[PDB]
Amino acid sequence: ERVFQISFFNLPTVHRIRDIRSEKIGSLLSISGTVTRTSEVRPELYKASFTCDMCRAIVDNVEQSFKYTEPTFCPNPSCENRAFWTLNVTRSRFLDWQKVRIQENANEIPTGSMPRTLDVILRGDSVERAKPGDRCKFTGVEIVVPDVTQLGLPGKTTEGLNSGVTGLRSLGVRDLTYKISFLACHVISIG
Amino acid sequence: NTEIIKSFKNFILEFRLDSQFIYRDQLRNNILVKNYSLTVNMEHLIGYNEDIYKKLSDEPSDIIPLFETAITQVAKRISINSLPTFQLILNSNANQIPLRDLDSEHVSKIVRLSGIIISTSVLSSRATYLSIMCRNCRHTTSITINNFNTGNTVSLPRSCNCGPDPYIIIHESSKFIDQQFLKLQEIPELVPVGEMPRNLTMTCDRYLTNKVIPGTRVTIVGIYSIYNSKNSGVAIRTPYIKILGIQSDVETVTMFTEEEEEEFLQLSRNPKLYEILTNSIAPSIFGNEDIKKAIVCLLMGGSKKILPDGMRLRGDINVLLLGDPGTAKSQLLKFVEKVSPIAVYTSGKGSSAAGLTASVQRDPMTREFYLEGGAMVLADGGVVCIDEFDKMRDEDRVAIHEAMEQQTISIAKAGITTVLNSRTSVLAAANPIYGRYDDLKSPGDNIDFQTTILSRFDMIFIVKDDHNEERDISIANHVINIHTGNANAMQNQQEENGSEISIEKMKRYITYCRLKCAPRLSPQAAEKLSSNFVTIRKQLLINELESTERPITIRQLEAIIRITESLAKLELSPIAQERHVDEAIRLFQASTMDAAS
Amino acid sequence: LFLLRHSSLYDSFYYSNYVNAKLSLWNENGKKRLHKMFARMGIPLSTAQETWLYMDHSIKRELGIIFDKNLDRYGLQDIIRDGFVRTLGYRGSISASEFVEALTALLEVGNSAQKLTNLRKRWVSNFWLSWDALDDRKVELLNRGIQLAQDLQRAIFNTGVAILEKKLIKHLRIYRLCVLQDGPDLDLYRNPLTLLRLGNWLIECCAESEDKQLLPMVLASIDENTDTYLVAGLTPRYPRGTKKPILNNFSMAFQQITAETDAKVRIDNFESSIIEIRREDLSPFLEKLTLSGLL
Amino acid sequence: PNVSRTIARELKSFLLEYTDETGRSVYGARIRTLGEMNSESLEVNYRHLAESKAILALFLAKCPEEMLKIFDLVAMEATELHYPDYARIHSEIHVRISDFPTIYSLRELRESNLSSLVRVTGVVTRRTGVFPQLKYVKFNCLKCGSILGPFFQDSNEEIRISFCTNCKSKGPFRVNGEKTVYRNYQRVTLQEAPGTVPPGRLPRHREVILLADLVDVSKPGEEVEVTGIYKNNYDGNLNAKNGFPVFATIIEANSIKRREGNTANEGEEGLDVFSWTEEEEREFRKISRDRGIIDKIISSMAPSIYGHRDIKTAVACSLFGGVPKNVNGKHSIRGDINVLLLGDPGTAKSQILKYVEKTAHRAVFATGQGASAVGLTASVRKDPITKEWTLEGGALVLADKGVCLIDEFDKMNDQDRTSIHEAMEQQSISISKAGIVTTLQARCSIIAAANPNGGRYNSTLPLAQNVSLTEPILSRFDILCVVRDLVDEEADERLATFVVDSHVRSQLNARQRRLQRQRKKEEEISPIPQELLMKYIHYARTKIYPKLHQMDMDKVSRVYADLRRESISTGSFPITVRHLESILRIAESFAKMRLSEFVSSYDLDRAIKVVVDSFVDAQKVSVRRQLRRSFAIY
Amino acid sequence: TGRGSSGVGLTAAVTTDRETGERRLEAGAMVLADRGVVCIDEFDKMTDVDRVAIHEVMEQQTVTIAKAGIHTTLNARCSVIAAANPVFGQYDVNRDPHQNIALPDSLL
Amino acid sequence: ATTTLTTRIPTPAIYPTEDTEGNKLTTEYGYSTFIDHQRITVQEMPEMAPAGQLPRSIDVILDDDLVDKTKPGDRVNVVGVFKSLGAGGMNQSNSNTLIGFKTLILGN
Ligand SMILES: Nc1ncnc2c1ncn2[C@@H]1O[C@H](COP(=O)(O)OP(=O)(O)OP(=O)(O)O)[C@@H](O)[C@H]1O
Ligand SMILES: Nc1ncnc2c1ncn2[C@@H]1O[C@H](COP(=O)(O)OP(=O)(O)OP(=O)(O)O)[C@@H](O)[C@H]1O
Repeated sequence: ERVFQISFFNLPTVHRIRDIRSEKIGSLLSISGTVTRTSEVRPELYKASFTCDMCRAIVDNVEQSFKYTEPTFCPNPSCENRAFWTLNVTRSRFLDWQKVRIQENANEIPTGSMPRTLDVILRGDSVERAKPGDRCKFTGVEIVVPDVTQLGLPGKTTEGLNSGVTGLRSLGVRDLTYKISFLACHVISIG
Repeated sequence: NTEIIKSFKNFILEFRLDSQFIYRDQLRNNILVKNYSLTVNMEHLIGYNEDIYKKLSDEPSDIIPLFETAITQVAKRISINSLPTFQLILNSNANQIPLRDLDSEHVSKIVRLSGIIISTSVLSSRATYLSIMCRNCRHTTSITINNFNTGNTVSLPRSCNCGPDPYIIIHESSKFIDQQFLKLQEIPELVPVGEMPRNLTMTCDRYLTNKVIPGTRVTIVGIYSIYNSKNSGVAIRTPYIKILGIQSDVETVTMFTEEEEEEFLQLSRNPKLYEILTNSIAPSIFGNEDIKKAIVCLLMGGSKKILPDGMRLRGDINVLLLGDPGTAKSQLLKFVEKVSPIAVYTSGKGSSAAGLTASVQRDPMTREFYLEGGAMVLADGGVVCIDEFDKMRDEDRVAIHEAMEQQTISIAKAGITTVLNSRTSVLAAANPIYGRYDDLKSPGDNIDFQTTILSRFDMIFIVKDDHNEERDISIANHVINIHTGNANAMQNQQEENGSEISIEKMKRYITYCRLKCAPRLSPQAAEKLSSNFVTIRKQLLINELESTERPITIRQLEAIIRITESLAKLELSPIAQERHVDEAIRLFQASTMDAAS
Repeated sequence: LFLLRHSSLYDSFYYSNYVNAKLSLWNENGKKRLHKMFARMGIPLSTAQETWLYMDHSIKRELGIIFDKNLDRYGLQDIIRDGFVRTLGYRGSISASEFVEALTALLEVGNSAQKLTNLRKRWVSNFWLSWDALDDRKVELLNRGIQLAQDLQRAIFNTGVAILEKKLIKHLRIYRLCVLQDGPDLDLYRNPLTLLRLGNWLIECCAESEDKQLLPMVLASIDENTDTYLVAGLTPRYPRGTKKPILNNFSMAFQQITAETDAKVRIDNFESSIIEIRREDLSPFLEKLTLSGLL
Repeated sequence: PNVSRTIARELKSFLLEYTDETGRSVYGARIRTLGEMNSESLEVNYRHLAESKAILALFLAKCPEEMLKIFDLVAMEATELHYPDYARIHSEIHVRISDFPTIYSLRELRESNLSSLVRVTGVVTRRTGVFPQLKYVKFNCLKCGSILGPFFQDSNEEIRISFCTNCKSKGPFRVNGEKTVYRNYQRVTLQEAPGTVPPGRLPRHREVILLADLVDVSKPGEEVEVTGIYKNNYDGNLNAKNGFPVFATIIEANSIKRREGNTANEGEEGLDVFSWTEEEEREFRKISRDRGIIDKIISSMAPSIYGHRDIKTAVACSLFGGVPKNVNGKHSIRGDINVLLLGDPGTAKSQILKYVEKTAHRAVFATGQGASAVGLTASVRKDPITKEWTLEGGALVLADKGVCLIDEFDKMNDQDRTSIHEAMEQQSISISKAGIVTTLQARCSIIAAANPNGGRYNSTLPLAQNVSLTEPILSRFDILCVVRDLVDEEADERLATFVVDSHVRSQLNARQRRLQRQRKKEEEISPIPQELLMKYIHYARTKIYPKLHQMDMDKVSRVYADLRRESISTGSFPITVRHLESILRIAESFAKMRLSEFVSSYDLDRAIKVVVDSFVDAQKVSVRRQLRRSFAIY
Repeated sequence: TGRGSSGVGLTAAVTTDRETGERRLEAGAMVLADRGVVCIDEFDKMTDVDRVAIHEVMEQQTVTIAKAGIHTTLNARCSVIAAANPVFGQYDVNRDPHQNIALPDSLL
Repeated sequence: ATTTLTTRIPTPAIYPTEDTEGNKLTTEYGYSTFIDHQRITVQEMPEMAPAGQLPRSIDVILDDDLVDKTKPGDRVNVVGVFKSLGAGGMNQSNSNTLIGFKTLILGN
């Protein structure tokens, strides 16, 4: 019945969105800005107990990562593994979130130079607390995100030129690209 | 199983009522002139056919054509090979659950609908007899696909000793049937609370297709089976009707029986038709004798000349009714709608007058621009009815100028430019500038600027408000008899059966009398109207010198000749006479004076 | 419950309430109470040519196994009857219960002193088209009376429910008097064969217990000039328990009033249970009748 | 397990053995009556909602649906002893749940809320139609038996497997075609209705999957509220956003009620209960056979307005109405009665129109600006990419028996007035702009609250000088109720003492005791309060049809026509064939409230002495002479 | 028939993808008018957007268009025949004979 | 589907390589023969079709001998064979409500 989180706040230095490249991976960097175009409230998973119905589907598996639709590690008996999964709704706690876009403040914009932006996932009790339309600060953990090219119906720029190196994993040959995004933990709105 | 077959080949060669031997006496009559079709009749078919339908209700979708294989085997008995298969047409009538009980107990049972058909698609083809080749092993077979569960009743297998799916569809020895996907619409009267109507889809067979035009009352009887298109949640399918037989009402292409026309000729010799209709057309209208005669001539019309040159005359008349509120110009117009063969009713606000005649839009398949919609193309041969000719100034006048007077439109939108035919007949009922002031001032102020529409219509009534103390009290005596008591519904039913004509008899003889005779006026009348006009123009000519302007021009003079041709369609005489034509001007001479006062 | 094998378990709903008019109501409880026993099956359009023709034998059995357990408990024995039937080989089964019903209505409709002649020439003529109804040669005229009959009851019940709710039946002392002064559709009361049926419906509204004053009524109606007023009397009825000799008392009194003054009274109609009266004579009619106790 | 078998036994007695409120067997009444219509519905009474909830709330939120599946099979055997043989007739019942204590809306849905009972509102946007659902999957093997029984399929999850209990091979499970019953399935997507919402922002979207006997109850455009559960079934495939550990919500509904109004209640008017059987119907007869009712009722309608009589009488007549009566193959007859209020800026004309909106069953309140000519009646909303030009209604086709407003939108007067005076004249109007040529049905009622340019007596000159409307659109109405006051001492206190006392009108026993306080506070003079008064109106409009006589009708023909003569020889605006059709109609509206189907003599003179004075008093200075005329009419 | 949708002398870039990879400037109304005659009605009962098109095709024999594709000068030899009506009834004699329709004098 | 009559086994191929030898295949294109292919839709002569419908249409595949002969707007009169092609009902599975019998005219 107990689920927690870690909420730091009030680091000294506050940056802008144009200063986030190299040292900022796995760091903690407070970021200002203004917010526009929220979205709705859907649930996430972080842990399941799905398993195949081969003999017994009561294996609480691990690793609910960004492609988590395959619990296939350490089956219970000597049975058939990775043959199925049944994501029950009855035993795995969820946590609720929303995806929002931010934007740079008006007292810093050098010229009218198509002011760039990025996106951010907020996942704890931070839900529905960023009212859209205020000068807002954030927690700071930076994160990269892929697309694993799941079993769905699909699998200008030279994008993914980096990703041509990312070929030849043990699953199928493709190009897994990347994009810098943001995970938060704690909001504030001074203003 | 089989053997059902033996229960019916030993059943339709002997069913009869008392010594008429009917089904051989019509199948013999139906193999001769090529139709290849049946019907069924009454109760014992029902009496033991339920005892067959208690083994046919389980699947009336595969053993309905187990009837069909039988009657071919009785057909060759009446021949002695070119023999097609047949089709079935049914009949049943108890009531009409309109569109309510449609998923629970009505999958694959016999249903009866009442609807208004609106939209026809172009024809297509599916096969019924094929020939099949294995590829590298060259087997030859033939499969027949008769009735359906839309496509894929059975498939083609893998067995020929050649490779997998080696089968191909030649086109050398094949037959074909056509389907429709015409759309059905609910009759807009049966379920009012606050809702909007819905719609279904259906197909048919060739010897019952192309039997409906859009804009009619219809009834239909058939199955409620289910297909599944893969172009939305769980695996859900859609509904459609497989129809069997349209025992419709009339077409509302001039073939019918003979006893209908026997009474018509027996009525048309009694020369009281012109006065007896004016009482019998509108059983709910106090008098209004000048207006009432204008409607019966409007419904039938004149003719059409394609005379040996290039041009043509326009054989039609178009009336107007303008006057004070409370003079029954409105509710008279619903009355012409049911009695017409083809009628629409778009009477309000123009309804986007550019999109009255034509519409084009993008397409879900192939992204194309083709022609779909119109108010006029639906309404050919008949009569439209609109109103409010004061507060439409946008496009209503620029849309009817071409649509009238030549009746030949061509859309020049992004796709085609085609001159589609039109033979329409219009009707309108507007308001003047609040009525009384247009009858208490200078006689102008009717249309805001232009009179050019008014020259395009010939007949104009201008009603008014009197105060005659004896004609109102009769009217106040009239409408309480027709409101409650419904005693005149018992009175007019009592003078019906020997003297008057109901509504369903008027409709059927108008389409007969129009589509048979072709009048022409006599050259003795040529001296009559010529002597008439020269003082009519002079009566106008004496008025202009008194600084009185406005409108009469020569369309009306070629409109009176259509008016005198109209009652010649009524009497069905191939000439026109002088007691014919003197009563005709007596309608229009009356409407010349009110054009001045 | 009649004409079922010909048709309409729909318009049975009216004359099922006729049967509940034989019980304790005319509209109120039944328009709830009928909806235990009837809309159990929605009544179709195509297979209703087969279900209330054929597999209503599963349901006639079911009423046969409904009313056997409505027998020691309800005990209302106006429904089960032995009856008689005939067939033609084909063309449906037609019994004789409904068959007399078509002959009555088809005799009705199917068409100084100047109006009575053109009224009397009608009833002889429309009689004549019923006499030839006994061949096989009349088929598509046989159903004409059938579809005529199942509106005439709907016509006659339309006004019977009116004169109840008007509450103009007055038990004065002996009988009850009702004068239908004016309603709608007065034309269907010139020919007297409808009037005994209207009484036949009206004698059964008062066929409750009524353990005193079992006396039938006398009605009144007028359509034509000079107040012809084809007044008539009925018979009292028994709820299936004739022990007492109750034929009629009125014809004895009908000799009396006709013998008094001859001031425009008429007995020209054939059956003695119907006479005529003048408008100013019907009020001294009853005053002569409320004292002349001849039962 | 097996202890739930006792649970079904334990609740069954806990239901039917008790009836609250002095007995009279309430729960036994709901069951037998919705047997008699055969319509598959039950309820939960409010006062023993909570006592049926208290020992069952921990068995609500723990499992809301499997408790219901075992809740359903006891209701078969509940009625089976009462009505037998509900097996050959559709063999199926499922329960419903009444109102629930919960306020919240779409903004507040957490992970703690799921798999539980939820109540939420919104507006129904664009919907689909009705399809059949399989619901009983007969599975088909190829080699072994192709009949695996009609299954219990889920919602939109597409439950299947590879191989079980026949073999272990890849012979796929297929279909065949016999004895699989079908229910229906109608997916309405839902937008949040922009009422109780912190404004200036966007709507939010959800999904509703209806069930079998809950099809097409709502219409595309009203506001509703649902009492569903919160099932979150999806595989984890989504394509507007990328693939993620994310789940989507689906609200499977359990019941549905309509537009609610005046959300202030505590123990009543939360459900349209509307069941009038043993106690209510016995009562409704004896309230109808009294000799002063229509004098008492119209005094009892507007509770808080001390005004003159006739406006209450007409607005009593408007929502009662006559008959859309049938006719043969000829013209139909208007079955609606439409009134018009002329007033002064400062009397209470804006409130009686407000008050009737609650007391009617259905309504709409299109007022002021924005009333576009296409916007009231039907419009054609354009298609999305693979769609077609469909037909979406506006105001009137929703409001079958309601209210609009046209006072004086002076600029937009010429825009839409050519669309409402053909709703009465050409009654049942629809149109064909750029689409299909159909015609819907709308037997709507119009009231209006027009406003003269300045004061009420802007002139001694007549009504065509006073209002800016012209004649024909004005002539569709029945009566121009007009107000007036200059100076009156005793009449003013009769308002002034009246209005100040209204501002003085600012736990099972206590829930009852507040109600008697709520009952006494309306009962200062006890004018038959609104707890029962609206409830018999709804079947005073859907169960009784009046008819007429002949011998008393022709006495008013000269009373019409000689008044037609004096009004034509002396007239501002004329009466026509129109007005007399309203004369007989507002007569029979009164006798419709005697619940009696007949027309008397006591009403026609009452109906006349409403119209004639209310016509003549609007004329001029020359009105004192006409009052010497009308007592001859009386 | 002089119904004046944009298409009286142009293409409006209607290609219909011409089997996945072919874009065609489909001929509206000038491939029929070449070395022939046309006739159109109701000049004053038209919008503005046709009048700018009849300006170009009269001063110049050709139209040239680049809507979402190719500039192309295709040739045309046309000859219009006109039909319009005066505005204010029979007002021609009591006023100026000119401006009597008052459509732009670019065409007159 | 151009021989107009015989439904032969098709060759689902564009160009072969490496016949049964070790020689790299070369192709002579001057001695390879070609032909053209043009579809055109024909409306209805909108005077003799009676007034109950819009004009319908079908299509026709012709060959080189009378291409560029058909200006849009010509009273044409063609004659050819009536012909169906295409697999209706098997080339996809379950095939519900999809016609697979296209009307064609391979004419002269
Ligand atoms: N001459 C007449 N004979 C019989 N009935 C009439 C006549 N004139 C009007 N009525 C009656 O008027 C009733 C209602 O018509 P209504 O008042 O809608 O006319 P209206 O549409 O107002 O007239 P207008 O079209 O001039 O505005 C109808 O039931 C019709 O029977
Ligand atoms: N006779 C009355 N009894 C009780 N309250 C009244 C009375 N007359 C006016 N009021 C009060 O005056 C307030 C002002 O609203 P009012 O009814 O005057 O608007 P109105 O002038 O009718 O508006 P509109 O002119 O737009 O219809 C109302 O809230 C109402 O409570």
